Amino acid sequence: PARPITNWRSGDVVWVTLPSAEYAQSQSAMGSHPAYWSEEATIINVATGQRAAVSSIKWDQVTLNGKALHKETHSGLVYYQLPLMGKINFWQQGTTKAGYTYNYNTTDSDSLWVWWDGGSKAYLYISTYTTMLGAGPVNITGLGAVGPNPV
Amino acid sequence: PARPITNWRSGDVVWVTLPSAEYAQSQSAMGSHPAYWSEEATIINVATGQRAAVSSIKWDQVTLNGKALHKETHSGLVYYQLPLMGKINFWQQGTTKAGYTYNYNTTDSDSLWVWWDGGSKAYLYISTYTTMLGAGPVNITGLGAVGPNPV
Amino acid sequence: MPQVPVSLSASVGDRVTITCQASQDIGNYLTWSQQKPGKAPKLLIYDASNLQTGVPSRFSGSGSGTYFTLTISSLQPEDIATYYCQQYDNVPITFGGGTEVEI
Amino acid sequence: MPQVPVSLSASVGDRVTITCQASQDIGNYLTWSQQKPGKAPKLLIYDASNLQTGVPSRFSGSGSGTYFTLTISSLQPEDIATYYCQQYDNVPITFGGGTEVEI
Amino acid sequence: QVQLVQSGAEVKKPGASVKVACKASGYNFIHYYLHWVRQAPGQGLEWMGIINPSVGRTTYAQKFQGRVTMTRDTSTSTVYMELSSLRSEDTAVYYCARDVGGMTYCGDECFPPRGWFDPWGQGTLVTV
Amino acid sequence: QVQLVQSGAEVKKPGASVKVACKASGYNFIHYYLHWVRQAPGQGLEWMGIINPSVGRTTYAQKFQGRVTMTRDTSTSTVYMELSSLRSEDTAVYYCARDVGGMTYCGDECFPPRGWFDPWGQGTLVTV
Repeated sequence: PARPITNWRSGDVVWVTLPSAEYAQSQSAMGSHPAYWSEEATIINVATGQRAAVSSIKWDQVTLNGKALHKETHSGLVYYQLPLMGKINFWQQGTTKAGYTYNYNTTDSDSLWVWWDGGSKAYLYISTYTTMLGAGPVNITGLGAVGPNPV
Repeated sequence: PARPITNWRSGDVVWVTLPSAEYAQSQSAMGSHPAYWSEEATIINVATGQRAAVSSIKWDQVTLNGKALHKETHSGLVYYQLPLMGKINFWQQGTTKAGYTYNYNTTDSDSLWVWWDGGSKAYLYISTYTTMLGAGPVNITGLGAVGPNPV
Repeated sequence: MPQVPVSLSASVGDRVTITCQASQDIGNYLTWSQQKPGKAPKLLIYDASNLQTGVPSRFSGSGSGTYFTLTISSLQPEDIATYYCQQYDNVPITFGGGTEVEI
Repeated sequence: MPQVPVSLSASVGDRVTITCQASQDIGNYLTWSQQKPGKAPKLLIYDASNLQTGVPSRFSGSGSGTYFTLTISSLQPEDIATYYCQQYDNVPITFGGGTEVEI
Repeated sequence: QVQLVQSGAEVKKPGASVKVACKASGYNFIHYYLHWVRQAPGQGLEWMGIINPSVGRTTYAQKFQGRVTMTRDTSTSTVYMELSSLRSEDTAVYYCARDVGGMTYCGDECFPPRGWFDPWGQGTLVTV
Repeated sequence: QVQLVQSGAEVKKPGASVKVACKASGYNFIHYYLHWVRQAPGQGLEWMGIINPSVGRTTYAQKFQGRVTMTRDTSTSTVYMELSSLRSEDTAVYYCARDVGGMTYCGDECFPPRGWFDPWGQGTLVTV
């Protein structure tokens, strides 16, 4: 145990799981584009092996490159952002049925988004274009690399 | 050192680097679609930390899930395939300028491809759609998770 | 996973072949290990045929799917031990049964 | 990275504030460490303000960018040591200069 | 250097709990699965179960169903085995062996966990 | 358990090579960078250089430019330091400290390597 799972730095590799995921037609945190979300997600640091249930993290205490995360409030809901260098790669669990993000034809890199109520309930959101893996519930697994803080 | 970098298993996370990458308009190994390639690429196992130069690997001895890789011969060139669960995520080195693959709107999972001459020269190919990061030379970094063998 | 040869004695310098049979398809998820009377079993080959680093090149594996075999080119006296085939395909790991090899 | 206080003596139970100044912007890539006469320096806080596990809550960090400070609520006798600020922003790691704290 | 060291040999009376530890050093403890294999003095090797040193999940054998519990300690990089009923037939050398291939961060996506046995433990003999 | 142990203290004559080792245990040696910091008995801490235990790259200080070489041993999980000219002023306690944050697989993408000093070594005193 060297760096906590709460501490993040550029270049970290994250293995996310979104069990019984649902489909949201519009997500405000990403500028009104579809997303997949699970209320029992898990964040895994592949290189160090540490893991944590997303609902078990006090997200106001999470830092990236020594600074607090970028958070946005949309209609009274607080969303925390974990930027990534590149796009988020996700696929259906146990299958080769892969998905794609909303910016599939764009240079813009993707970023993980977390909703947290201040207690012990939290969601994890990933950018998507449509129901390419179904309407839900469906188990999916995502992989990405943590990137620099937003400017 | 438990499993060699040559031995691959489903769920392995690979961090590739393609310094001075060029752009190939059509790649035969992926059914005639554009690709980025570097002759000095390096493969990193993020979880175990092991690394190897692509040109330093004898690719006929590489195995995935206990079996040899799938290889295809196109016009006298041998191409070795490393399938991945999901799409290959790559971006320009040192920047947030991310790229996208040829199957950006498709369920099909991506796969790394290697050309090897039997000696000490080898390339690494990644699926791309266009010169979204430039025509080359340009340093790029790719991240992906190893998937099951082709059927 | 029955081991057809239970005990085989062969002259020093002969070739030894030991076969393992599985109840279902395993692929290359089988390994061969050597055990001395008092010791932990030592590993010969990773998979159906993949030599461990440091083991002499006499030991060589073969077979795939269900029928697996272990070959030894020369029968130097250091070979007096027991060998086991063990699968790592399904959740219950099972072993072979062992062969006692004499000179 | 000059440390403005080089040696400060305060009564037991007082509040201690120790400041570090940088020559360029670092952000939160600075840490505070405590060194006893014969020992390796022990880490107080990870970043500008991030308490280590096990260090009592007297020690707390602050500051960002260029001006950093270290505050201690109570001056228990275990505080007789030297404290250092060291940046980990650029490739040459540099240290502060140290403060000797007396009672 | 990758190595697993086990606790010393023990002798127990019929009906008792034997706890055998297997310390780990030289790598990431939480990354690799671990197993336990019994070895009766005359008979062969009998696999007993598997453990995930990251979440603590176990998978025991049908014979050792109501009698075996496996535990882990992340802080000291040790995995524990306990045998409860402990009849005379439970006289064997108990082995800890590191599993490779699937490394506990994939989850169920690589938990038919495939990998040969990287270093076996030295062994621990228990006599009932 | 994460720990770095250093070799014993030494005394040398003016002009000699001193080699100081720092064994690593409890984690992945090739994943974390390591540093070397000198400690003159009266003065403060002087950082000397950094090492990548995966590829062997180094980055030394201007003061110790022509006199310091650092090496690694992946097999034994040890990092080495050498001081060549060795004048009398090179009387200091030499420390090995594990760097965190950037973990040697990003490469240059995280090599302003940012991270505080996780466990310092016990220290090694060299007298000239």
